[PDB]
Amino acid sequence: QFYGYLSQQQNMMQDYVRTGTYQRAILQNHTDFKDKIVLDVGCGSGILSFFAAQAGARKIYAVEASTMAQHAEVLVKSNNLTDRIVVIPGKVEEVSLPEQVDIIISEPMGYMLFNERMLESYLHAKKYLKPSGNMFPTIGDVHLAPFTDEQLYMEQFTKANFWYQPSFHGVDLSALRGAAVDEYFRQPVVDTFDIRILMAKSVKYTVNFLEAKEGDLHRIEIPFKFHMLHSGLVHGLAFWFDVAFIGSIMTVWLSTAPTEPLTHWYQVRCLFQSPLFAKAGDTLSGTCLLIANKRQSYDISIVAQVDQTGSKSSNLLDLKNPFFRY
Amino acid sequence: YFQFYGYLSQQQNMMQDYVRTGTYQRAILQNHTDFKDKIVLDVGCGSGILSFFAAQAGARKIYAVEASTMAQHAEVLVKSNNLTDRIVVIPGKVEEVSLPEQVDIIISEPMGYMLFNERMLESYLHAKKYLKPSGNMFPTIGDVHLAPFTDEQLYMEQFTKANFWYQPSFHGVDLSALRGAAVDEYFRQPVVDTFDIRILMAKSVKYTVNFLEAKEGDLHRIEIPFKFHMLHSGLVHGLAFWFDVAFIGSIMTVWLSTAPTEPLTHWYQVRCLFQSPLFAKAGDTLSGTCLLIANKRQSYDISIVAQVDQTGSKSSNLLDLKNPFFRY
Ligand SMILES: CCc1ccncc1CNCCCCSC[C@H]1O[C@@H](n2ccc3c(N)ncnc32)[C@H](O)[C@@H]1O
Ligand SMILES: CCc1ccncc1CNCCCCSC[C@H]1O[C@@H](n2ccc3c(N)ncnc32)[C@H](O)[C@@H]1O
Repeated sequence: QFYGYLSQQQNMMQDYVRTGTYQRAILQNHTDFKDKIVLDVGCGSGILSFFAAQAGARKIYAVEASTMAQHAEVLVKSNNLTDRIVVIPGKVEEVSLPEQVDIIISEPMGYMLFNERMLESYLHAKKYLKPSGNMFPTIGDVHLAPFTDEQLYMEQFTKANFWYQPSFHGVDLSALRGAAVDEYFRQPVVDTFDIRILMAKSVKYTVNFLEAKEGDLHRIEIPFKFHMLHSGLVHGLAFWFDVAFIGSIMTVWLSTAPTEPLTHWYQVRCLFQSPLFAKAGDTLSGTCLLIANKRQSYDISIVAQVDQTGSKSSNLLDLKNPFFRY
Repeated sequence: YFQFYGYLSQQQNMMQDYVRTGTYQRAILQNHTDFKDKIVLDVGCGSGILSFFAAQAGARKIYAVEASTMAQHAEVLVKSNNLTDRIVVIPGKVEEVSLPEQVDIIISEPMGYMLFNERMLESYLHAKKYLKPSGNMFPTIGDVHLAPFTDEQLYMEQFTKANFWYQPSFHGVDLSALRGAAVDEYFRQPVVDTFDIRILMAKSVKYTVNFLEAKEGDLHRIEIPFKFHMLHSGLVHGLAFWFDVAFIGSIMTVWLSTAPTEPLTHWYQVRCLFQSPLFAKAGDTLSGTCLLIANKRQSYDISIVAQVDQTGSKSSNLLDLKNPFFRY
């Protein structure tokens, strides 16, 4: 229902970097839309389907599982486009298209790209794509980089140490302190930061939406080896994402990087249980394993070590309970 | 819900409300004779804090019932506080568990926004199947207060939002057909924040639920009639709601107030705007009905009808306590 509120649709429609970038990607690639058949997966209010119609699309199937499909239908009648935009209420996995499409368009990106698991519906929809058909967005780049943030690490313990007291109104809470720390460290942090907390150049993990299958997103293994630019304590990994619309005329990027004006995706940070001392020139190696979970999110398993010392840390986070710290 | 209250962070958030936790402890300890050597039921005990207060008051036995995974953390604190002989955590819904015996007193903190939100009072009232005749409830009564308010800033903040949907060319697209649906959605949102008491245009009307007498089914449909003698002239933008609970013990009555004349709590106050404000004069009477109907989303469909009796000026709103506006 969350996406079923006009207020929620307004917040994303009003977001210029999101909505304006999609319009630019589509209108500046008019040859990928001029007289084509289009699928808009999770169209919400239908704004992306209108942009395709502005670019000259012959037919646009606009699929929406929420009751927003009803409001999208009103906008298409109201905009005199019932001949070119057909709104199909229901799940993209369960509806019927009358024909194969030239191009699929969607805004399925969650926090850290993968959160909400909508990329699975986007990829599922390629059963409707013509061989040599296009995907907008075409690729997603997930960037991860080690960060130092003593204050963000220490505040976990400030919060958890609420339980480390022998007489909260006469009650010894101290037996729960360990569980409270564990629960706080299992929360990915959604907020932004100064790029100078980054201790190494990002590693990039690329999903090619033309090639990737639905099941590819159930388990995402991101090996990393960071060459440390700075000496300090590594508190965790920072995550962001770019997507590219690779059209016939040009590639348009939507970036959520900390070097770009802040978006409503912010960036995501996952703390280590224990920070790792690295000197500039050291290598920090390990694996980030994203495992799709039953709460339309991911279990995040990180293991990392400073190769030169053998110092090792890990964390297990659930992207379903993020801490909005902004 | 059985997830949300399942987080230690959420338990810490609530325990850290000192007015909430301190008033509960004061109600129980200053009424220790209502607990001493008695059998207690704590409905939805979370971390177990009210069961500990009952144990401090000298309760012989306390059944602490909890549906969420928080039940396991409560059992850890009962062992670490050496009260295994006094507090018995019973995992599950108070509707579906068996207790070995009837209780002298039920305790709970089941109050949501506007008292009724989250519909936990139904489980609190259900629990009375376990209450001995001449058993007590803590809290014993809930007083819902409503008063008409004026707030032009608040009214316009919300029209500033809906008028997004009046645009006939948003990136070339005509949104105006949805203007009506947007206004209704935005004005369905109860506003959760505090305010200065000088925005109130009349003395509050009080609606009293007696938890000793009420039946679970009584909370499916709640009809609150009101008649305000207006003390100021101006635009009524809606009704402000708050609530007190009273712990009516054998030694004293202790009140927990979320009144705007009182220290702020995590309950704040709740305002239900009218789509069109009502002009009234000092001395006019503003009457009508707040009707609360229980929905499948563990909440209420709220209908408010209000009229200035002297003019026939009448206003409506439907409100969706499922989609509050947290303005604070
Ligand atoms: C906070 C991240 C963020 C930050 C900034 N700006 C935006 C965002 C959110 N980006 C989109 C994430 C993806 C969320 S779902 C997008 C749309 O798809 C619909 N749906 C859901 C399932 C489904 C299905 N199987 N078949 C068809 N439709 C389906 C939803 O009802 C919704 O309208
Ligand atoms: C901070 C004050 C505040 C301010 C603003 N708004 C809300 C609040 C919270 N006030 C309590 C509302 C009541 C929330 S539920 C309270 C506890 O009861 C548990 N449960 C739920 C159903 C149930 C059942 N059938 N049988 C036993 N247990 C049950 C929950 O798992 C939870 O631990």
